[PDB]
Amino acid sequence: DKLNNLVLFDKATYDKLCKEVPNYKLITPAVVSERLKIRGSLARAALQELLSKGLIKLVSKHRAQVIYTRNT
Amino acid sequence: PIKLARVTKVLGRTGSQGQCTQVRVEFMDDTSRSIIRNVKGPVREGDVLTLLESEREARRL
Amino acid sequence: VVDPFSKKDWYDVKAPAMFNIRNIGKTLVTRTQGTKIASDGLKGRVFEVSLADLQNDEVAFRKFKLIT
Amino acid sequence: VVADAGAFLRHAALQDIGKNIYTIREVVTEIRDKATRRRLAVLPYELRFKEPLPEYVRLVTEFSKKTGDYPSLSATDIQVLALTYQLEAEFVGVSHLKQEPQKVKVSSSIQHPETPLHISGFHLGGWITPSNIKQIVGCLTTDFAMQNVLLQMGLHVLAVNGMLIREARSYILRCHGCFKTTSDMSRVFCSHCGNKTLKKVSVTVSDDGTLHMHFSRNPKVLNPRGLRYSLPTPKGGKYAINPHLTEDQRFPQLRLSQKARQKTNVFAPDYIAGVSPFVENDISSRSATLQVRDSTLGAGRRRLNPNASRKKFVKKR
Amino acid sequence: EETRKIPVPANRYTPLKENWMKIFTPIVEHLGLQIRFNLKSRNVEIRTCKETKDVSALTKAADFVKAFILGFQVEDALALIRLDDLFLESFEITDVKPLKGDHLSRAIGRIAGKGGKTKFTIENVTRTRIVLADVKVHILGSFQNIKMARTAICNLILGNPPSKVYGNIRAVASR
Amino acid sequence: DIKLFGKWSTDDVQINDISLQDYIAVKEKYAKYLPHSAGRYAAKRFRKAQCPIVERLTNSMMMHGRNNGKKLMTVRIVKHAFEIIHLLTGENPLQVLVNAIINSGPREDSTRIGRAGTVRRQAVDVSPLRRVNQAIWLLCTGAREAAFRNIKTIAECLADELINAAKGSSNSYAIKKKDELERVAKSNR
Amino acid sequence: LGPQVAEGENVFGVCHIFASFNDTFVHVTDLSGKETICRVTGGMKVKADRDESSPYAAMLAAQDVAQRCKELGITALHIKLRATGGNRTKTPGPGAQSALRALARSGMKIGRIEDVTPIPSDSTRRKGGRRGRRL
Ligand SMILES: [Zn+2]
Repeated sequence: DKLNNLVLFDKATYDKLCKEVPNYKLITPAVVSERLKIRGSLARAALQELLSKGLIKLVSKHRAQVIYTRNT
Repeated sequence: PIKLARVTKVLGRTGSQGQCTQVRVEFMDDTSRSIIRNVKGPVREGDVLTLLESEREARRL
Repeated sequence: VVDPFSKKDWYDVKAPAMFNIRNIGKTLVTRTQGTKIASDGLKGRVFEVSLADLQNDEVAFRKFKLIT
Repeated sequence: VVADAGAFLRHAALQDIGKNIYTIREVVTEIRDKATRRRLAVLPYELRFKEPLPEYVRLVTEFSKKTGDYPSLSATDIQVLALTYQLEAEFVGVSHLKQEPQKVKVSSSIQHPETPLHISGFHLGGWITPSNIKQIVGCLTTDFAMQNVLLQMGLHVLAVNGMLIREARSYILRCHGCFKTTSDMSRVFCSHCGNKTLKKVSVTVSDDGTLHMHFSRNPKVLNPRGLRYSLPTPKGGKYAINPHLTEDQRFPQLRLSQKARQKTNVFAPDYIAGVSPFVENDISSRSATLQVRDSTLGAGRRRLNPNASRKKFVKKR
Repeated sequence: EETRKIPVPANRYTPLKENWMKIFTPIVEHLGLQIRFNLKSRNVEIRTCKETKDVSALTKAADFVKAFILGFQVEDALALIRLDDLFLESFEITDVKPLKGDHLSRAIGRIAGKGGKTKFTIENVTRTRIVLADVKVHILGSFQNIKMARTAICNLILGNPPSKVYGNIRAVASR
Repeated sequence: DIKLFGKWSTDDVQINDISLQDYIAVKEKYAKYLPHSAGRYAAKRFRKAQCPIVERLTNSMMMHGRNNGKKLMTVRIVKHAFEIIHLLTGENPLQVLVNAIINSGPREDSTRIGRAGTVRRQAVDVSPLRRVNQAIWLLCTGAREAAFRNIKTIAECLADELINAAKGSSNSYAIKKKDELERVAKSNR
Repeated sequence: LGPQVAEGENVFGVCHIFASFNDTFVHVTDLSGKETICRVTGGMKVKADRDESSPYAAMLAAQDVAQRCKELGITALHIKLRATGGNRTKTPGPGAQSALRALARSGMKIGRIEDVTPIPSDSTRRKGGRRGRRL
């Protein structure tokens, strides 16, 4: 089967990012991509929005793996 | 049920290609009934196995 | 069709007086079917009885034969 | 309560009633069985190591040749009996001893030596009734050469049987040639004259040491019949077989191959994988081509006299 | 309590007295049975007791003390107690072909081989174990291992050399 | 104290099986700061049970062809993998590692016995060191399979196997392969 | 229906184990022998003439008659074990030795094992030729 993710957010999909995602206990661009039908660049950048909002902590950042968490 | 073992002696190495190891086995319910077994892989003196049967008889096919 | 052992009977063999044991086994006999008598069909059988099955202090490499 | 290597070979763990247990350090290091060293690991903390004195040792050896056992005992077997001597001089009354005890009092019978005198399953009832294998101050020795020297002093000892000893039933070998009794049952050639004129002699020893010996007066044993035959030329080489005259003439090294010498340990259940349900027979080596056999195998043909009616197609060794 | 008895010949007497620990111990311990040798009848005779566990602990004990009487080795007879189906087939060496004189004694020479080499071979390749009495051939193995132990034995003692026998075993041993 | 990665401790880590206890490393004096140690652990036999089992998970993760010498690549895959375990479970991930190892190595295996052309396996026993060796291999291999051609990371997909085996769940790869080798063995007996 | 006998007292029978080279018979009779109780042939069980003299066919016959023996009150057996004898082979085969061990465990009290094989003192001509036959 084909996997056609979105490239920019939808009104509903940006809500799932804002509301659901900061309560996962494990937030990662691969995970967000897997649960929301979103390409890796968009989901990788959306987590940088959610650091700017302060909604989400930061555990580790690397070339290939960046790991985020629910808020405390 | 599932028992344990104690390697008392390594007696030899059996199998087609020299693969399995023929090993003198003590139990760990400290019963002096040494049912003697064949293992797969490296085993030295003093190891401890994990059986699913202790009903293996000295029988030839 | 016919289960024949319902048509049987059961007699006892009893040794003569030289021996300690007398009742030494059973013997199957078909009943009188009108014509042939059940005692008639028994009247000549032989019994390959050993020695210690007859006299108790004895070594049984010997045998005896006995007619009903 | 002097401990011996045979007590641990039969594993007589009886350090509970007799509590004066003394032993020799050598007679536990000479044991080649690993289950005895397993016995040495835990239990023998109740006993004590001790050696006897050279005054005591020589006086044991005096009546040892007078009871005719000094070559029959081992060297370590000498010191254990001298180790009992210091214990008896220490604890027990020495006034109840004897030495140079008694004569032979030959009880000549018409019983053949090879008759089953008190072999357990043999009966002339006496069953086995599977409990009796375990029913088959002092000492615990199972060697009769050890047990002979004790009771001639009048020294009651015990065994794995917790009761004391009163009856000693065994067999010795007297030279029919030079009249020399040894307690060894293993050797077949004499120790004084070196012939094959050892004959089986049954003994019966009491606790006091009443030596009375059934010399088998029966001419089937007293027989010169199968005793003269011509011998081949003396042969020297790697594969010569001289017909076993002396106990020590240099035989060439003839040995079985170790893939033929070993039998099946068919008891062991690590057994299923691989080969045939029997041992593989050795058809490849030159141990098999020279027809090298076991020294114990074929012994019944040794008992056959040479000048007899062998079948016309046999050839032995 | 039921019992079995079994005789002995005179050349098989002295093997019992040499082996009365080794025939002794596994019958009495591993099966819980009682064992005697009646010297007034010279028979080996075992019976059950209360410690006898298995119903056929006696039956496979009789065959063990039968095979030792038939000349088999002690250890190689022990597996009759243990393995479920070992058997024995006995022969008259003249039941295949009427040999006599020295033609009888050359059947023994072929079926034994020089140094036992032919007997040692057929045991290896047919998964059996055999013992030659004079007119008697006793084999011990599994049934199909027996059925192709007789044929290597039968075909030695009707003329063929051992090499034609050695070849013709392994064409059947492939199956 | 000697923390693995400077943040994970060893004294919490508790071994269940006595069978595996002498053949699974770090508890107390094996405790080292990094998996990377580079010692001669295959110099002779039974020396690779004394090396830390995080380094064992390392050396079996560089294993494939394109990755076949790159150890610093791998101790980075390990380091990011424990911190995904901790954020999904909260447990000391070394305990999750050991509970995933123990549940993974099979306990009876089949073995071919007989002549050539004849396939009749018989079940034999599995050695304790081999059960360690079989488990790590079955753990690392499951990280390749669900992460060879998708977005998920191998520092991530390792931590999804290494959790699903400490559950002994059916979702792990190393559990289905234990549920086959030890299923086939009990039809060989 | 049958022997109204107390339980410590056995009701003996006689079992005839006839061996051949093609099959084996198991044949449970009276102590006289004139009536048999049940005859289960060894080639009644296996439907393969190749396997008609099997130890396995011997087990299947003897279990199906000790079923019938115990059905009819016979608790014990004296066994007349038998070869084919005469001209041909004298010693009963393993297919006879199998069925013996078969109904030993099947709950039959086995008493005397008897070797009734037809042995000649001095017989007629062997069926094989002068040359021999495969056996
Ligand atoms: Zn002398």
